[PDB]
Amino acid sequence: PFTRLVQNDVITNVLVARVDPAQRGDAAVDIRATHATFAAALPVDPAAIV
Amino acid sequence: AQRQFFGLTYNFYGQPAPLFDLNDLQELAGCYARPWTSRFSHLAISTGSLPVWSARYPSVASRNIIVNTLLGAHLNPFAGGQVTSHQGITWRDPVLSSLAPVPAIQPPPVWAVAENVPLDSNNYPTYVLNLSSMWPINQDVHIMTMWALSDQGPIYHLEVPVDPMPAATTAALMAYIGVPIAHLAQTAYRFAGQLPQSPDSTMVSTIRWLSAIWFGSLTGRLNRSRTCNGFYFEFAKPALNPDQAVLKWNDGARAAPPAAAQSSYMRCISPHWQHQIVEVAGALMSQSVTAVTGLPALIDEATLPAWSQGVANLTGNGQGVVPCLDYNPVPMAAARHLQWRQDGLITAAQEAQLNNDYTAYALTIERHLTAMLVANPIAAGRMPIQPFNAADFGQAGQTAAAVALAQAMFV
Amino acid sequence: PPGFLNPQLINPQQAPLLRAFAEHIRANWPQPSEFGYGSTLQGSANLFIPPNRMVYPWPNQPLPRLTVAPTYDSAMSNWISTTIAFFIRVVNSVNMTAT
Amino acid sequence: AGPMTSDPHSPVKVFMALANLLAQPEPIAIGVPGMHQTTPASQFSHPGVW
Amino acid sequence: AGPMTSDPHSPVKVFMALANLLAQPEPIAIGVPGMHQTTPASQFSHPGVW
Amino acid sequence: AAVFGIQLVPKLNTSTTRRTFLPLRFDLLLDRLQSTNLHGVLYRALDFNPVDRSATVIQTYPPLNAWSPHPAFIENPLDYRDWTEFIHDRALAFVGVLTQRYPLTQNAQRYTNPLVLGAAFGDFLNARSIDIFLDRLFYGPTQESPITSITKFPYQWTIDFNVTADSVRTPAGCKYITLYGYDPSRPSTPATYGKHRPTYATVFYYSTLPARSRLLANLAAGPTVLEHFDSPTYGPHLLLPQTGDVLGYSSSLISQAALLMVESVMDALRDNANASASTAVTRLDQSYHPVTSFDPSTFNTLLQRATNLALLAVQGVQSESAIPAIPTMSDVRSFVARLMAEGDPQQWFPYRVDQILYWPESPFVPPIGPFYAPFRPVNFPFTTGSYTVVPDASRPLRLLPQYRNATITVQQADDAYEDTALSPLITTHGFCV
Amino acid sequence: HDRALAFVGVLTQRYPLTQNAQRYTNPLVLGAAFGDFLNARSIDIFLDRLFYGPTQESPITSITKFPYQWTIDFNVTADSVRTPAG
Repeated sequence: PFTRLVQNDVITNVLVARVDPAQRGDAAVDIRATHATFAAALPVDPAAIV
Repeated sequence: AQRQFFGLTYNFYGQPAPLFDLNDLQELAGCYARPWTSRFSHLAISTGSLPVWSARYPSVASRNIIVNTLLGAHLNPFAGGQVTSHQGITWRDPVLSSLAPVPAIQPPPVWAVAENVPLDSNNYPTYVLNLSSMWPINQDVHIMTMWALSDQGPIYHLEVPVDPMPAATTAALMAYIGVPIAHLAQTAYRFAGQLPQSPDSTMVSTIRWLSAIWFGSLTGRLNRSRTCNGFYFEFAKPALNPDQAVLKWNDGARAAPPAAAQSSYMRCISPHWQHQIVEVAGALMSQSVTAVTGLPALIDEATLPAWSQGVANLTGNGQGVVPCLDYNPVPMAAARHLQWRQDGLITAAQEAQLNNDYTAYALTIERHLTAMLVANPIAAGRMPIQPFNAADFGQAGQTAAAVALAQAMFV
Repeated sequence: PPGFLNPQLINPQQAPLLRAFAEHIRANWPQPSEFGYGSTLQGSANLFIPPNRMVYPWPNQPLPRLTVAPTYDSAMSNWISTTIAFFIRVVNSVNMTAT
Repeated sequence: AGPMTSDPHSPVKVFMALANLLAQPEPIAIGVPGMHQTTPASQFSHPGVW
Repeated sequence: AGPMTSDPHSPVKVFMALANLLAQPEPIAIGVPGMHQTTPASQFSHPGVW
Repeated sequence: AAVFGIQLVPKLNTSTTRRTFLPLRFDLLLDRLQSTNLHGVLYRALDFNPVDRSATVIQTYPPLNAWSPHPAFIENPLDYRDWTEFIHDRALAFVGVLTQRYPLTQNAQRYTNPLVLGAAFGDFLNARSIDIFLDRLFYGPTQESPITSITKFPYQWTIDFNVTADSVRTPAGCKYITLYGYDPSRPSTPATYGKHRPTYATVFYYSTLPARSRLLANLAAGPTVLEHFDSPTYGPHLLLPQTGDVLGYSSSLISQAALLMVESVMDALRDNANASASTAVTRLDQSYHPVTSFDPSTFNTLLQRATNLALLAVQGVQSESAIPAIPTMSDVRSFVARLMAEGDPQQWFPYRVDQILYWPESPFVPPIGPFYAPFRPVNFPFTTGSYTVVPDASRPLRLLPQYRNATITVQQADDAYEDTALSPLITTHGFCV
Repeated sequence: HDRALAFVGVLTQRYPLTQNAQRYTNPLVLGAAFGDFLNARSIDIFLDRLFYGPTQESPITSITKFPYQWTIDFNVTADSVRTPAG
């Protein structure tokens, strides 16, 4: 979802997990500690956009 | 789409607990997979190819029956608004995606056992809020309810409009000509199962017509001589295996539309349905339509088991009530054969022969089932086949009324 | 910055432009919208979004009927005009005039 | 050079010609659908589109 | 790699190591006369300087 | 009888009969537009300063409140004196168009479609052609609804007016207009809940329930959708608020949807506070109701809390203190602040997605639709009855003790005192002699 | 009048009144925090330590619990506090 100026709703991470954390006993852990993270960014140029 | 449904859990036949084994659950709904469209994964074109003749699940209907009983232990959110656990197993998530053993840290409350529990969608708001993903539950719950409401055969609904078929249905049916009924039933189940649809959709009307045509041919009113817009079903020889039918299209004279719109509810009154694929497929196909469009009207309580009397949103005895008819296959077969002779398709000598063959065929089914019941007494804790008494095979039911309806349905 | 979360913290007599800029941004930043795609008959591969739906950073409309033409009430056009108007106000501010 | 021509549609064409240049600051209504204030003025050649 | 070693002072050394890096953002009072949050962590090698 | 920071009296009160809708006759429409003065007829100034000749906030009325100004108007507002001149010009011109077609003597009896009229008028003063609408200005109320009369032409009429076989989509009109010199920061200015912005929301009228289902499926991914169940003005319709927020109303505790809820709740409270048996009203339940993207399980955001109160307000509850007829920014701020205070949420009536529960003992009377159903809370403390409000006092009050049979030991008395008393205190002597 | 009201809103966004009316404000912290506020400088560091229990310590000793440079104009040691005079 596209959030807009809502500080508490800013999406910091998109996550994916290959294994069931319940088996590892990670049921109560921070989600970031249990799921992989995507990290990709593209540096566009304002001048072309304008 | 359709934002609401109502349901009813199964009845315990005097037994204290829902009748299914942990192995049945682990077998029929395990693997952490989604159980919401599996009703056809264990069906095929004919009994000859299926392991319905021995061991566990020794009947055509056995697996689906067990499925219905299984759900009755886990549909609490639509009854009390809360997910619960039963014998250490519960849903993985509020979306009810799949089942799993309970966690050790914060178990959900244990379900208090009960039977014939009425169900409302509104009791569980998250369902509507996630309707797009939780849609398949609607179909299965409806199917379970349609079976739970009746002893012997499940209940399904029929209707025929005063208008001719639209072209879309005509084109669609012209592509399903040579298909056996079992494959057709799968598509109908597959269609309504996996994503929300509006009742004003071509497939919905298409399947609606199919159920009508199937019944009309089942009663023998629709034949090579007389057809609905050219379509009709053909049944296999009783001398080999009558439990099979396929679609056909023909030059025959087209039946005229009824004077007024006709509709009713149906069920098989005799235990033969439990081991007869055409009945199971026909019911499931017809029930699929009601799943997407909801119940047109309350079902008449007059001829239903005790627990079905006056179920809210399902059964009634008032003015806005549609009667439900029932039949026995053997008298039905005799009527179908008689209609064939009157239409001139066969001679009197053949009609007598056909009755002898079908009766002999049905006898084996009865003989197989009755022996199977004592092999699986319901006191064992699981119900692979619905209980019955020996006299249940002899009931004529409302068969005479049934053929009369087809008489009025395809004039 | 706290002022960016609540422009009222910025005293007008201390930082006139910045307070105006914050208000301009909070008021004219476009509104995300939504539309559908694909066919429900075929299903969809959406994970978080409901199936056969797509989100869209700007407001959106159905396809027009007759010929198109430039317009001036779209969200982007409004964003452009207000932005230009603000900077013009900046250029005429006392800070520029002195130099 | 408007009145010198014999085209009956000369006046409306002259009017629309300026209207194109002022579409941004000064908007007006155009009767028939499918035509806008930025439509090339030379196309207004029908009595029903005045 | 803390618990793998046999040095009894290893836990304290591990703790101080982070404390050194956080001297500016999270200053605290180390109640040991003669030591500071910026003392090299590896030198905390005795009881009583815990 | 308290919800978070809101205080409620134990008596229930609400009106008992609904006024039926009637469409506007063609002649009557011309009369309103031809009124020699349109203030108080087509619009009203909530802010007029008689010392000057100026106001800053205007409230609009049905023929006009459907308008959505083009942005060039918004970014450069005019003053009151220009406004009154501008309207009187446009009103007369619009009358001329309406009468150039449809001569009065042959059309006075016909009923105008309010939806078409609103859209047509709104485009007109937006300097946009309106010919497409004039063909369908009238409808026969005995034969169809203002909605179904339109769905005879299921296509995109214009870029801001799109109608399908079952539904119509159009931007919601601006109920308030801010003139030159508007300033939300001034606490005494009248509240507008952001409705002055041209595109604060969008409405979807629908003719039948399956259409309603179809619309919701499309909107499920966006912001929260709101709806009235009781009496949806011209017809059943959803509305989709703008996904942003509005400045000045709180410490940024707000999104647009919450604002619509909270002001709707206030209106519901105000009506309950002054409803009477002898007076019919257009609607018993003024509250909105969320139908998408909502959490019934949590109460840590304004939208959740407002909904939780609204479910109770429909029963006919009243606030312990009166709320202004024309609230200012300060008034709204006080209301929101109380609503966000720490406290328990009421749980007499559970939220349900698209059905509302009512107490049979409540004075409320359900409409014919399926959206309402009776319900029995186990320990509901309220009773039916009216309650009047007393003006404030200029003097500190004095009371005379009167006791129950209960009594308390000294130690409990002391410790209860020592943590509630202003133990060190500043006083004045006054004069003895 | 503008700054006073704004300062109140900050003080009430944290520390809701009904749970904190009885608490005593540290005058030193209050003065420093307010002074920075209308100097358009952030004050978050101060808000954590606005109150103190007068029966248990002094407004000074309540601060010396955090002996480090709080901000460029408010420096506190283990025994003393330095700040410009108002």
